[PDB]
Amino acid sequence: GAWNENQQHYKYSKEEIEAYQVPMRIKAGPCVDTYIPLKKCFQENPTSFAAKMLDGRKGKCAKEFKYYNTCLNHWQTYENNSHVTNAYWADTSKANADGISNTYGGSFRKGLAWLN
Amino acid sequence: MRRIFWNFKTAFVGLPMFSLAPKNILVYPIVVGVPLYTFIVLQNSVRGFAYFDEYDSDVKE
Amino acid sequence: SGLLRNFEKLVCQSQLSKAGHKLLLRSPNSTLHPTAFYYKRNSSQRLANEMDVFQLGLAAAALTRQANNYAQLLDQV
Amino acid sequence: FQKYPIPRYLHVGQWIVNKNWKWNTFHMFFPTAILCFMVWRNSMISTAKPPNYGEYVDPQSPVAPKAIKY
Amino acid sequence: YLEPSYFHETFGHMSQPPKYDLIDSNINGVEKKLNKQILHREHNEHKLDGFVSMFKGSDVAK
Amino acid sequence: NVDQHELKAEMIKELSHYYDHHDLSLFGKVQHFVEHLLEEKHHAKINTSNFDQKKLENFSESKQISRTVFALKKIKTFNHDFFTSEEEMILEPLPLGILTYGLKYAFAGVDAALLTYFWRNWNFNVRTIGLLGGLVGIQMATLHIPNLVNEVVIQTPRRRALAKKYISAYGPQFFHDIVNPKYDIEHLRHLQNKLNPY
Amino acid sequence: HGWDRPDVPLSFNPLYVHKRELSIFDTNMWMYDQVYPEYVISYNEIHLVDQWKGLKESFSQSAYWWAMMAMVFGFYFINTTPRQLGIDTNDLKGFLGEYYGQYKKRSGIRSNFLGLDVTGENSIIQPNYDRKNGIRDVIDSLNADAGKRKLINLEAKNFIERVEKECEQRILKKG
Amino acid sequence: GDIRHKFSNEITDDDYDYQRAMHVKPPKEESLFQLTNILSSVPVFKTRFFLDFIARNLDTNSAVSTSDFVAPPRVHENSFFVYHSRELGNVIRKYRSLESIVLPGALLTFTYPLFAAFVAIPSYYFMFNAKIYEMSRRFVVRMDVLPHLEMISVQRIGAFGILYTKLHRIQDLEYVPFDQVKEQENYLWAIGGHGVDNQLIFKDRSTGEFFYFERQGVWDAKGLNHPLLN
Amino acid sequence: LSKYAYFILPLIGSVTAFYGGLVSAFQSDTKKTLAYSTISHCGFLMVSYSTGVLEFVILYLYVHGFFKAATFLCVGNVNRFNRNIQDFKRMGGFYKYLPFECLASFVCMINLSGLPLTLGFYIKHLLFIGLVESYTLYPLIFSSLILGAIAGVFYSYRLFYSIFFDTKKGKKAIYLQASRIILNSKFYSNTSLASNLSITFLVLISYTVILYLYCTTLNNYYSLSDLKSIYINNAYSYFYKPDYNFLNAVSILNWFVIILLISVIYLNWRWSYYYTKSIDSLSKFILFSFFFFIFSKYIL
Ligand SMILES: COC1=C(OC)C(=O)C(C/C=C(\C)CC/C=C(/C)CC/C=C(\C)CC/C=C(/C)CC/C=C(\C)CC/C=C(\C)CC/C=C(\C)CC/C=C(/C)CC/C=C(\C)CCC=C(C)C)=C(C)C1=O
Ligand SMILES: CCCCCCCCCCCCCCCCCC(=O)OC[C@H](COP(=O)([O-])OCC[N+](C)(C)C)OC(=O)CCCCCCCCCCCCCCCCC
Ligand SMILES: CCCCCCCCCCCCCCCCCC(=O)OC[C@H](COP(=O)([O-])OCC[N+](C)(C)C)OC(=O)CCCCCCCCCCCCCCCCC
Repeated sequence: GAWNENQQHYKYSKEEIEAYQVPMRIKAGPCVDTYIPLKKCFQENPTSFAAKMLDGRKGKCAKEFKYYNTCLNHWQTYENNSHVTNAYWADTSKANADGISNTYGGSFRKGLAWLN
Repeated sequence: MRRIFWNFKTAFVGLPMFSLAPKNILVYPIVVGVPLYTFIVLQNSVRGFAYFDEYDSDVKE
Repeated sequence: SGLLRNFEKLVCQSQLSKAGHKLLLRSPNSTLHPTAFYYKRNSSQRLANEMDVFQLGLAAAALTRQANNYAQLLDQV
Repeated sequence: FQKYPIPRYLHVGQWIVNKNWKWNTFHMFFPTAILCFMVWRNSMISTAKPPNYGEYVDPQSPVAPKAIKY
Repeated sequence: YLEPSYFHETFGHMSQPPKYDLIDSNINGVEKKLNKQILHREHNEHKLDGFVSMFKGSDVAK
Repeated sequence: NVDQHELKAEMIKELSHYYDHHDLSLFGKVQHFVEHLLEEKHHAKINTSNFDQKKLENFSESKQISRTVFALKKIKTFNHDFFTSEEEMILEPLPLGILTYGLKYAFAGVDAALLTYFWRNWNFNVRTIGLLGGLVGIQMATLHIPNLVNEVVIQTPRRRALAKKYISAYGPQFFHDIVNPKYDIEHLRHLQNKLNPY
Repeated sequence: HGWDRPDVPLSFNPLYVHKRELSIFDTNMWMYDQVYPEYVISYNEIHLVDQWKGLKESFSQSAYWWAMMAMVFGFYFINTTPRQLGIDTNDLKGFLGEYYGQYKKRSGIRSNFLGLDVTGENSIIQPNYDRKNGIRDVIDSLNADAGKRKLINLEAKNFIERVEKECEQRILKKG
Repeated sequence: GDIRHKFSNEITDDDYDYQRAMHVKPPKEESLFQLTNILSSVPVFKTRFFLDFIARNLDTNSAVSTSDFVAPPRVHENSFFVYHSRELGNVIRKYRSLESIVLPGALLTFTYPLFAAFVAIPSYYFMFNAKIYEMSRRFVVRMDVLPHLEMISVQRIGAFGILYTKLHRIQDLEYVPFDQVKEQENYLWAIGGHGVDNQLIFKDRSTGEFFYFERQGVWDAKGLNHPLLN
Repeated sequence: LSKYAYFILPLIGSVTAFYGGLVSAFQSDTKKTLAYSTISHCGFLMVSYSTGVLEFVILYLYVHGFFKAATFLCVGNVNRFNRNIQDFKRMGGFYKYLPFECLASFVCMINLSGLPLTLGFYIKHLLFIGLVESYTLYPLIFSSLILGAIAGVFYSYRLFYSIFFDTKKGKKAIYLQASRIILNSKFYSNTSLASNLSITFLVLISYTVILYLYCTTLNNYYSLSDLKSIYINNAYSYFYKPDYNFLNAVSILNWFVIILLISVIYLNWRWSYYYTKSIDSLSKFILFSFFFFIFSKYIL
């Protein structure tokens, strides 16, 4: 159910993270549980860099990449506050009236060039 | 260099060759190939072409 | 110079190549008479000091024409 | 640049071409390769690599890093 | 062709060529209308659920 | 609790301007307002009890295949874990390629060049405007053409093969029940695909 | 080709004849050579008489680039919103956690493991666990920014939950 | 002097044919898919309807200049023609006509018209004012002389592609040396003063109006050799 | 863990990038132009390191190294043909004498200068993705970065056009001696076949390696090995899921680049027979761009 959970709802231990050689950038984020099966499948499915750079479904690594992509979307949205920022950009007056996030709304200036 | 001399479309090696080679190469394959192949294929189906379905395939989980 | 267009009203360059033809050019915003260029009230110095006989005559003719027209309008007030 | 004469006594490398350079290349490449092979073996005796994919270090194994017992 | 993000940023988003499944033509009658209404409601609810999941799953990772 | 469909309709009404509306120009806003009137009504509750089902015996085999293709499309719309990547690609509209995109932008360039020529020479008349309208209409029609050719020629045999694979594994009666508007969409969400290794 | 050129002339390396006394006050101020001796430092911008005149000219002409940088900054300042940048808030026990953990454990001032009556403070390079300067300002700013982003996400979640509850109340109340 | 004939494997001129698309060379042969060959081989272009369509569309022969002498229609009944621009005036008018469609189109079709204006302001002030616009403002599209007023009618181009005619007294005209206006307007003469005669610059001193004449413009000998203009 | 680094890397990097790019935009010597371009790109590398993302540093380093090396080889062939005269004030019309040099230099300059739709554009965009805004001297830093990023167009265009497609500013001996009818042969070349093959293979391998690095780092599936760094910021969030304000800012930068391209292409610094027709071409290009935008966005 949760975005950070993988297909099998299995949490990976520190020894498993070390053995599977998870990059530190992924390790800092919360998507290790969904990244590890994707890397395991890619190790089991060695493809050229062109295949990764061109295939949109990632070929054989379809379900694992779907879970990892959902987790990545949520992770990079929360690290960015991009949902709140886009909500305030779409309608700055309505967002302030509704009080989506007063902390962000109290210091938000859209800019003159962007429809004032 | 290789200053080729070749009467195109009026020569035996050219358009007449293109018109002549397929009609003669495909003589035996078309006069003894088709009849022999048809006989060999249809001699089996004296009663039918049906595939006796072993391994079921009529069963579903 | 034009697609699906006929140029019947267009003036021919053959016509333009002849000197002395009777074509008149009517252009937008064409002020062809300086009837109002040199009329100014509350002059700091003499109109003769700042303007010559040509400009003064232009202004005087414009004022005379306007005054005569207004006096003509006075007959139905 | 236009070629100019070089003194015969001077051991300089200006416009020097050896007509037998192929055998010299052979006998300067192959023994160098052998020497580097020997040095490579010697240095490969002392070489460290991290564990491969799917391999973890047991913390209680002798391979694991150790701390001084005072 | 493959990374048009420069055009998206510099000239905005253009009108994409029409892509549609034309798969609803299989069924005919009022059933088609009911299924089309159901699918439109599902698409709107799916967009709303995506928005709500983005705004709710913030504290899931702890 | 409350009806989920009505709750989601109310939340859509409350939050539509947050995610479904982006910045638009004046003409963009005009087009958006025009299309809003022409847009389909989002009805929370749809009366599916007014429909009467027809049994499979009425439909022929080809019609059953078409209806189970629609059933698979419905399942893919509702349950996103049902189909594999290749099955989804078979069941999804085919992405348009360089032929279609270059065709569209060549049409746009031709239109822009013609309009530039008309403006620079002030060649604006009834015939010219009719030519522009006919050209843009034909271009729109023949840009709709590649999608139709793609869909039919490529996808339709693949979709029918997929349906025949699914018919022999699930059941024509199962798919006929699925295509029925009274079918529980909540139950359809939790349906497990027997033809998916997961 | 087309002419039998003689060998390269000896004039290609003209012999330099010293016409001036090599002053000891100019020692190594010249690259000495029998062909083309040079001054040790080349001044291609000699149209500036001094280095002070050169500084004046540089600061006079750099004012244009100061103005252009000001224009660019103003354009990007009245048309762009500051971004949500900082350390990854999903990993606060890492780079930020280790800094405060080191400043909290104070393991560098412990007693000697042999009882030598010397601690870490008895060195030219000694620990200072009550310093409060340097990179600590940046660490505090990063921690504050991470907390601010977490608060924004929490406020967004509270807002969406409140909206859902309000919608449920509105639909249920009417009946 | 070429010695490619002495050798067999040496490259021929026929091999240097792919360079014709990149190197200008007199024609040697017509290819199968050349445009001329396509037009002269496909019979649909031999039909009368295509010939009639071509013969009645595109540029008309009436607009083609038929002589090296032209007498533009008189601006006034008594005026006589002196000078007229030829192509620079047309290009200037077509460029300033962009403000009549693109500028309103920018307002009605750009998502951020304020952004468009904020980028256009420095473009105008730093690059385009001294390039086209200020030269257009000082550009003399047409010059005639009204003798009864002893004045000159100068027709110029205005903001949205407009045309407007102003009258200037002949006695108030003065010659402005380029060196006199060299340093104070160097940018304009650097990027936007090539199509006008920088050695033939005049000024109405009453209003400080600058008269620039196109280098490709046509002058009438009769009008120029007039006692009013000396 | 250094406050001195946090303060000195972005400021010095941005100042260096601005200075190098600006001076390279004014250099008449080819080698000096490329040296100041190298100075600018080293400043940009310092800035990229100050952003906290090491992958961007690696990508920028690889792209700059490959394309700067290729451009150096091309300008070296040009200098050898010009007989050790490096200034392009004595060049022009070298496209015919150096065709391969012209085309390869075009490719390597459009990649090196970070023109849009190129790998240099990608690395500069990544640099602006991770630039931190918490610096006290951010105004100066950001202004210098913008002015140094827009400076690639100027020096790339000046070098290419002046070397190859300007007027014949060179000396008559350079042109006439290489154009004698006797020299016409299948072996004719003002460069070396080995030089041409080396530059071609260098460009091909550079493209392959840069694409491999982009797939290893910039893909959705991050497949790069550990960089042994525990300082992880959120700069990848704006690369993956950016907001609208950042997109509009990078749009501002892109339109600045577009205006500079318009300036360099259409500005007439000298009298020409095509001066009027150049202005006509600019006008019709503006109108065509407007109508193309109208049709491609609304009509169809
Ligand atoms: C064009 O360069 C230059 C070179 O080439 C690199 C040179 O070789 C040389 C030659 C130098 C030498 C021979 C030796 C000298 C050594 C040096 C290192 C000199 C280097 C000089 C510079 C790099 C130029 C710096 C000069 C100026 C005037 C800075 C230019 C930037 C601006 C004018 C932008 C104006 C910024 C404003 C108005 C900020 C206002 C504040 C806000 C809007 C608040 C925003 C809120 C925040 C939280 C942000 C915080 C911002 C703050 C605190 C502002 C602080 C920043 C500042 C810049 C003051 C010179 C003179 C030069 O000149
Ligand atoms: C007043 C004006 C009057 C005239 C107005 C204009 C009238 C029409 C003028 C011609 C334009 C025709 C447009 C419709 C074309 C429809 C094509 C179609 O059905 O595509 C289905 C699709 C288009 O594919 P696609 O590119 O959209 O994507 C397919 C899906 N993916 C990406 C997954 C692969 O398939 C094909 O076209 C099949 C490909 C093989 C076609 C073989 C025939 C020869 C053509 C080869 C391609 C083009 C080569 C030449 C390119 C140009 C060179 C100069
Ligand atoms: C209140 C005032 C309202 C009116 C202000 C009008 C200001 C602009 C006047 C000049 C307009 C003509 C130039 C742009 C023509 C359209 C180009 C286009 O497709 O833009 C898409 C976009 C439209 O997209 P958009 O504005 O809807 O949103 C996406 C774009 N961003 C995110 C960047 C805002 O047009 C612009 O961004 C316009 C920028 C104009 C900047 C000034 C240009 C000066 C130089 C003129 C020559 C330009 C030649 C062509 C350059 C582009 C093509 C290579």
